[PDB]
Amino acid sequence: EVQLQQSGPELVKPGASVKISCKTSGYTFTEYTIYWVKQSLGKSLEWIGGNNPNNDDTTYKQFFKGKATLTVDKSSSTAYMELRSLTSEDSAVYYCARDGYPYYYALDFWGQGTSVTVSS
Amino acid sequence: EVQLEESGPGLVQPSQSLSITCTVSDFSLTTYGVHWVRQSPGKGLEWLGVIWSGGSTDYNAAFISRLSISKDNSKSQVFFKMNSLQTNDTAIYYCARMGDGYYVGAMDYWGQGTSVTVSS
Amino acid sequence: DIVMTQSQKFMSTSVGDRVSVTCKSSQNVGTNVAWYQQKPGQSPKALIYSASYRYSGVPDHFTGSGSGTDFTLTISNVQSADLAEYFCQQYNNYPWTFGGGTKLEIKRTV
Amino acid sequence: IIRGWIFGTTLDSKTQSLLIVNNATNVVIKVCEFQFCNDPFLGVVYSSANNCTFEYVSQKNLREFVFKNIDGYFKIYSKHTPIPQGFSALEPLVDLPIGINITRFQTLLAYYVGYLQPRTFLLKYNENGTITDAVDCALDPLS
Amino acid sequence: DIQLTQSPAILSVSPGERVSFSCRASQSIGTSIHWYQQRTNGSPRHLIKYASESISGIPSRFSGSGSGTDFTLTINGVESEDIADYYCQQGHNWPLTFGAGTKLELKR
Amino acid sequence: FASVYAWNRKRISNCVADYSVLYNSASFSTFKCYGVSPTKLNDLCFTNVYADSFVIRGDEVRQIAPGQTGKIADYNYKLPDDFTGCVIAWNSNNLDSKGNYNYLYRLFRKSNLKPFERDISTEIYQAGSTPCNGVEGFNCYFPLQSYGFQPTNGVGYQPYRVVVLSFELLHAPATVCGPKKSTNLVKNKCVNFNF
Ligand SMILES: *[C@@H]1O[C@H](CO)[C@@H](O[C@@H]2O[C@H](CO)[C@@H](O)[C@H](O)[C@H]2NC(C)=O)[C@H](O)[C@H]1NC(C)=O
Ligand SMILES: *[C@@H]1O[C@H](CO)[C@@H](O)[C@H](O)[C@H]1NC(C)=O
Ligand SMILES: *[C@@H]1O[C@H](CO)[C@@H](O)[C@H](O)[C@H]1NC(C)=O
Ligand SMILES: *[C@@H]1O[C@H](CO)[C@@H](O)[C@H](O)[C@H]1NC(C)=O
Repeated sequence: EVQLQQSGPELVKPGASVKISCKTSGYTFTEYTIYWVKQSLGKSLEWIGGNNPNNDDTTYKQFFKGKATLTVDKSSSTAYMELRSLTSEDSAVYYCARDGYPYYYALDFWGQGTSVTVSS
Repeated sequence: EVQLEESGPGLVQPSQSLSITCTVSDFSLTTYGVHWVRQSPGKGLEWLGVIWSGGSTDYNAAFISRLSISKDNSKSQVFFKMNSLQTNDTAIYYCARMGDGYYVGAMDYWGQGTSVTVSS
Repeated sequence: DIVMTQSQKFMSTSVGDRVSVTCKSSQNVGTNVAWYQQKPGQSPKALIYSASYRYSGVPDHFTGSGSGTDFTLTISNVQSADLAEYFCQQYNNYPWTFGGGTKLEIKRTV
Repeated sequence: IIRGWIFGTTLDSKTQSLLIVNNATNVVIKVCEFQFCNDPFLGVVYSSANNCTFEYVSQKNLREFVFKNIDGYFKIYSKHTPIPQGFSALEPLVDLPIGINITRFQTLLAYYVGYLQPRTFLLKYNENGTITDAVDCALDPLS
Repeated sequence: DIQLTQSPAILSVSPGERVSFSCRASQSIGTSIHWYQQRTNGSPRHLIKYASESISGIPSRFSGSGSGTDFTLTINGVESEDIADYYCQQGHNWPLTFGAGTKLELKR
Repeated sequence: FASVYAWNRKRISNCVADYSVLYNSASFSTFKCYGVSPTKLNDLCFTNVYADSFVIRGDEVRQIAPGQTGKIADYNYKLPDDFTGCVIAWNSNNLDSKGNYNYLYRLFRKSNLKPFERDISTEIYQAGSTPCNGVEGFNCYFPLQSYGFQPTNGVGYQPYRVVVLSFELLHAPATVCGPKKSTNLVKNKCVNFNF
C-alpha cells in the first residue's frame, strides 16, 4: 500500500535555485530512510544522497558537493530537495526511493522522477 | 456524570484559621490528585497547592508555611486548612481534580468555589 | 581503487540463446551486490539481490552465481520484453559506486 | 578435623546443595548452588556461587547428631558427651524452612553411620520431664 | 519567577470576524502553555492545551499557534457566546502562573 | 542507584517489616499498586519479595505499567501483563542537580525486551542495508544516550527515583510476613484466647 509521488518537469536558469519535493504515502514516515539518485540522460545511476527520517541525520559522498543539504518534514510527511548553481550539465531526472530494513534490502520502491532542464 | 462540590461561604475575622471541604463523587479519587486555586477580587487566579493520592503534598512558594491539605479516601473528601488570616484573604477558592497526562496542564474541568469574606 | 567495467559495453543476442553478464569487482571489497532493470523511460527495478536470491514480486525463473572477488548473473531467456538497460550495485564502502551497465539488444537478423 | 557435611541430590551447580561449615567460632548455613567437588577443601569450597538465595549465621567425646528432613523442614538434634554404650537424650537445636529433597550427602574432613525406620516407641517421662527410658514395640514378645 | 503579558486589555470587535489573542512570556517555555475562557459570573473554561491540540467539546474555530515565548489563540468567526475574558496559563516553571487577562468586547 | 537499562535488583527474605508506614509518609509522589489494594498490604503477606530500583525521566512514569508502549518501556524495562505488585516514584531533582551526565538510556534495539529481562550489552546499532564496521557513521548509532539533567529544568525533566516491588504467592514456606499486634494480659478472669 506504499506509493511515492513527485512533481512534474521544471526548467531552470544557469546559476539559480529550484526546489523539488518527494511525497511518500502508505507507511509511517519516521522509520525508513529516504534515498535519492540521478539519471543523466541514460547514464550510469549516481547516488545523490540519503537522510534519516527520524534522526534527521544526512550523509553524502565526496563527489556530491553542489547540493549538500537535505531535509525531511513531518507536517507534510515529505522530503525536500533543492538545487543551486546549475552550471552546464545537471539537467537530469532525479528519483526518490525508500529502502526496507526488516526485509527486501536495497531500495525496493522508486518514484516516477522529476526531470530538471537547465537553459537560458 | 462526575460532579465536584465545595462548602459554603466563610464569615471570618483576620486572626484565626479556617477549613474548606472539597468533596468529589462519581469518580475514583484514589487515582487522581486535587488542585487548589484562589482568585481575589481584582486579582487573577493564584494556585495554592496540590495533593496526590500517593501521599504527596505540594504547596506554593508564598503559601508553603501557611497551608495544610488532607485527603480521606473513606468518604472522598479533601480538607484545605489555612492560618494567618488577613484582609487580603477575602477571595474565591477553587478546588479541582488532577487530569491524566503531564504535571502541568491536564485541566479538563473544575469545581465552583467558596466565597471567604475577611473583615474586622 | 574504485573502477568497474563488468567486461562489456553492450551485448547482443538474436533469439533463444541464454543471456548472462558478470558484475566483476576490483581489489577485495567483499561479496554483496544487487542488479537493477531499467526499461527505457520509467523508474528502475531491482533485478537480483546478493547474487543468489529470489524476488517475490517478479515471475522468478532466474539464476545468480557464487561469491568471491568476482560476480556473475544469468537471466531467464530472450522474450519480447527483455531489451532494456542493466546495472549492478556495489555497497561495501559508503561512497557507493555504480558501473556503466550493459545494454541488451534483440539482434534481429535478415 | 571433622568439620562439615555437604548435602544435595546431584552434587553440581544445576541443583541447590545444602552446605554447613564450621568456622571454629560460628556456623554458616547456605543452600546456594556449588559445583562438583570430588575432594574436600582440607586446607592442610570455591567451586561456584549461582542462584544464592538463603543464608544463615549461628553458633572421649561422642558428639551425637540426628539429621531429619520432612515436609520441607530441616531439623538438627545435637547432644554432647562428657567422656557407644549408654542411654542419652537428644533435643532439637534449630529448624530450617528450605524445602529441598537431598537424596545423598558427603563428608568433609572414624565415625558410625546408621539409619531410621518408622517404628513405635514407648517413653517414660521423668518428673523433671526429661526422657530417661525407651522401650521398643516390636523387638521381642515382651515388648 | 516568570510572568505572562496578554496582548490587549480589552478588544472590541463585531461577531463573525477573525480574531486573535496574544500571550507573551519573558522566558522560553517550549509548548507548556494553555488558554482559558472565563465568562461573566463564571469560572474559566479550558480552550486549548499545549498550544497544539484542542479539547473535547470545544468548537473547531478555536486554534493555537506559536512556541517559545509567543503564543496566539485564533478563532474563526467569533460568535456571541465567545465574547468573554481570555487567560493564558504557563507551567514550565514550578510555580504556575496565569496571564493578565484579555477581555473581548462587542462592537455593535 | 544503577542505570535505567541496567536496573538494580534486590531480593528480600526472612524479615518482618510494616508496609503501612510507606504510603502514610508525606514524601511519596506516585504510589500505584496493581495486584492488591494499597491499604491491605499489612493484612496479607507473600514470599520472594523483589525490588527493582532505577531513575527515569519526569514525563515517563506512565510507561511503567502492564501493557503499554514507549521506547523506554520497550528497550529499557517492560513489566509483564500478569504483574502483582506496586510502583513508587518520588522527586529526586535536588540529588542530581548541578548537571548530571552519568546517566545512560537505551534507545535502539532489534526487538522488544522480554519480561523481567536484564539485557545488558553494547553494540553499534545498525539501521541500513549495508554492513556496519569500524567507526560509527551512517546507519551506525550508539544505543545509549545521556540525560540533560540541568538544574534549571522544571517539570518533565527532573530525575525521579522509581522503586518497583513484586512478590510471589507462597511457592515455598513463608519467610516474610507483616508484623502482628500483641495486647496486654489479665489474670483471674474467664478469658478466651488464641495465643
Ligand atoms: C530436676 O533435676 C535437677 C538436677 O538434676 C534437680 O535440681 C535439684 O535437685 C535436688 C535433689 O537432690 C534438690 O534438692 C534441689 O532443690 C534441686 N534444685 C533445683 C534448682 O531444682 C531438680 O530437683 C529435679 N526436679 C525434679 C522435678 O525432679
Ligand atoms: C571465620 O572467622 C574469621 C575470624 O573469626 C573471620 O575473619 C571470617 O570472616 C569467618 N568466616 C566466615 C564468617 O565465613
Ligand atoms: C533460581 O532458582 C529458582 C527456583 O525456581 C528459579 O525460579 C530461578 O529462575 C533461578 N535463577 C537463576 C538465576 O538460576
Ligand atoms: C524434589 O523431587 C521432586 C520430584 O522429582 C521434584 O519435583 C522437586 O523439584 C524436588 N525438589 C527440589 C527442591 O528440586
